[PDB]
Amino acid sequence: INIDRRRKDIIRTININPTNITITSIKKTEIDGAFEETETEIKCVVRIFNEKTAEKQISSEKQGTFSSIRTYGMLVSNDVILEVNSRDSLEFECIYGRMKIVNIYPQIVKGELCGYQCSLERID
Amino acid sequence: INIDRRRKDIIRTININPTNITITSIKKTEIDGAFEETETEIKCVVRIFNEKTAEKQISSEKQGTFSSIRTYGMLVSNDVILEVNSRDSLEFECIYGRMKIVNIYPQIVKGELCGYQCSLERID
Amino acid sequence: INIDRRRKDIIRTININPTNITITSIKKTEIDGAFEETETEIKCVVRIFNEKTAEKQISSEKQGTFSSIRTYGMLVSNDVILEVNSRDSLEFECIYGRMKIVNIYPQIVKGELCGYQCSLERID
Amino acid sequence: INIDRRRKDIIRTININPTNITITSIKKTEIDGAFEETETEIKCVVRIFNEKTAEKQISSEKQGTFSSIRTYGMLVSNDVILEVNSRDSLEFECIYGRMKIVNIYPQIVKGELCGYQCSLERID
Amino acid sequence: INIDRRRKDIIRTININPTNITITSIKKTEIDGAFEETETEIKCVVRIFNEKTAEKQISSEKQGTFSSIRTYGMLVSNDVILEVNSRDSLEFECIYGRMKIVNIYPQIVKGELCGYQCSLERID
Amino acid sequence: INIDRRRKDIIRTININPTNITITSIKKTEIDGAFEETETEIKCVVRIFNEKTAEKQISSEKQGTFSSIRTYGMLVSNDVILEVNSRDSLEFECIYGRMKIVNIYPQIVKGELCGYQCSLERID
Amino acid sequence: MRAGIRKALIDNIKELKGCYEPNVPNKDTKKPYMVVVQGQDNDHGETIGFERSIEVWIYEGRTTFKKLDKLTKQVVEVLDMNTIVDESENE
Repeated sequence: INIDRRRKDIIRTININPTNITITSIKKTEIDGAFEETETEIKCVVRIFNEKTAEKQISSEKQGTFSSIRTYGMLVSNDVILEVNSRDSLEFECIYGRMKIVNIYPQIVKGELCGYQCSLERID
Repeated sequence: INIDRRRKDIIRTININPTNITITSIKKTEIDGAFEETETEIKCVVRIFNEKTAEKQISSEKQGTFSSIRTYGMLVSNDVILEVNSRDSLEFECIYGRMKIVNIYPQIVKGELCGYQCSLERID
Repeated sequence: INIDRRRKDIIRTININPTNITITSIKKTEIDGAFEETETEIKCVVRIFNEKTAEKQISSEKQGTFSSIRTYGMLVSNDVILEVNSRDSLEFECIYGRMKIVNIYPQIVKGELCGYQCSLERID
Repeated sequence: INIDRRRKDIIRTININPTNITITSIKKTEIDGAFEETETEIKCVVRIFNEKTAEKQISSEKQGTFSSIRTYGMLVSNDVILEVNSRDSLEFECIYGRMKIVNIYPQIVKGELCGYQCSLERID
Repeated sequence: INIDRRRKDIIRTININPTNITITSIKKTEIDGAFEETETEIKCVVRIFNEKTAEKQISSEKQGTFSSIRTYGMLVSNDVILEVNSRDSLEFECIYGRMKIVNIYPQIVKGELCGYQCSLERID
Repeated sequence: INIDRRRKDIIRTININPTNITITSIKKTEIDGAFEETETEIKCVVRIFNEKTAEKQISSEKQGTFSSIRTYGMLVSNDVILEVNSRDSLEFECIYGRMKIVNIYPQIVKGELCGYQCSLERID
Repeated sequence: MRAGIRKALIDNIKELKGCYEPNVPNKDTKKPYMVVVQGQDNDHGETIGFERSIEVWIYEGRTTFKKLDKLTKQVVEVLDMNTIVDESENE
């Protein structure tokens, strides 16, 4: 495969059904054995799709109650570098509950990055 | 795909085998650290279909005995905005047990909502 | 789908390999915070078929030992209304172990019930 | 389907690769709140086949160590009536471990039994 | 199926990609309520193949750490009789980790044995 | 299959989308009932590909928090011998999180080794 | 202190094939082998001070338990109240 073909395919696929998004990134950095959070915000046009069939698991405790589900995937172009990590998070406010980028699969061709396939968790 | 095609398709699919319902919506709102419930009702013509093969679970704990199955889906048009949440619940009843909208997937085309595809839990 | 085709199909399918059955219906009614059971019987010609591959569970304890398998399904026509519930049960005596109706999927067409598609445990 | 077609099919299938067997039936009967066992033996020509790609389970404890696997199915004609319950068992000596008839699926056509489909544990 | 075809097929497919091994059999025999082990060795030309996609289980406690994967199958001709049992084991020192014959499926045609299909763990 | 075809296929597949990488190997050797870690590095040209659809799993304890995922796999040529074991590890610094070789499937033809198929965890 | 117990057990017991730390041995270790797990340290008053717990887990090849009984008696005889010198820590 050529890099340009993958780039054109991803850009087209995003542009069939795009959604504007404001990813908010909370990066934890180790300081004196604890964390400091540096909130940084970015915007990317993105297509959201259903990658899995699953059931909304719910977790209620004395801490609180939230129900999440893992069906929605996500596809984003190469315009911005993304990194989700044990210490880093990427989320955005969709009207149907918040959505959190659980994992990022970077689409690489011959060592050149040209977009990320992504998996979301729609937190209600 | 263009939005009017989804419009026609969802309306035809609903009208092939429609069922009238009265989805009662109970929304919890935080008030002084506790919930205050607002109960509202809405009516929609909707189609109900199988989407999974599952087995009826039975709780039967000290509280009481309710048995539920997560089989039936649901496909409702865009005529009414629905939101199901950890705090919000949408339920109705056919004669064969109450049915609870576990989750709603909003069918969106180019950022315009054009009908909800849904999931149910038949609580016997 | 016209309903008459569904009726003809279900009746014809039942008549390929029918079995006479005596459903013993035991319904629990809440009386003074406890149950009062009213046992009633109904007869229906019914076809029984395999619907899953499953392994026989065996529950042995000081209450007693009984083994069940959730393999067999069931297909019964519109002639009789059926309802299985947390409080309601429908068993019948097959020679190869007692047969218990776990769940009932009613085959509805345009809001008119045309027959029940069903699932069983073979308790023995 | 006709009964004779099924009979021909099952007899042919057994006769492609038959194996002589001595099923030994141990039936437990309730007597004064306990079991009295009556051991009886039968012989049937039988075909044995793989039905599942299961994995061997090993159950080691102070009572003893035995390893079983649910791979092998079994097919037997109508010549002998078989019944397996919680209180009844059917096993036989295959050279590679003793087999044990876990479950019996009776192939019935129009209420006339024509042969049993069966599932086995090969207890090592 | 004529047996000679099965024999020819097994011998061919073994000879497509054969590997020499030295299966070492450790047979436990009951003696005064405890085991007495007799170690024996046998050599066979055998083909090794993938039969499952599975993850490498890792077991680590005060007895020791060992990791095993249950993916590799095995196919061996009729030249040697094999039996694996709760009390008997068959292993061979293949490079890239010890191999261990978990289960032996005997390929029988009309009651005559003409090869074993077999499953392995690669105990690293 | 001839070995030349397999070698040509593996080298071609690696060269479609290669990634130079520095696998670091930490081999534990038993010394007086404990381990000594012999760390050494190797370099190989390698293609990385998705082999499973699995969800990222997070392990947070008082020891620390890390999140791994078993999605990715590896293909590597015959140029270097690799062994992963309970006492041996192979990892490398991929930019999208550190990556660890869980398992190695050696591609052997006629008893000659001509490349490894392989599986990874992306330890974020 | 692990080194002292390991050295004593290896020196004095000859049926023993090796004495390892908790999660060291792999599946091709030669049996019988022993494992020296170190337990709690608890304060047990002024006369005893801090008391440490140790376990010497014996492992054997599942021939019969009588060999394990013999080896247990050997370990108890070797370690019970016999002063052990740890060369690594020189205590």
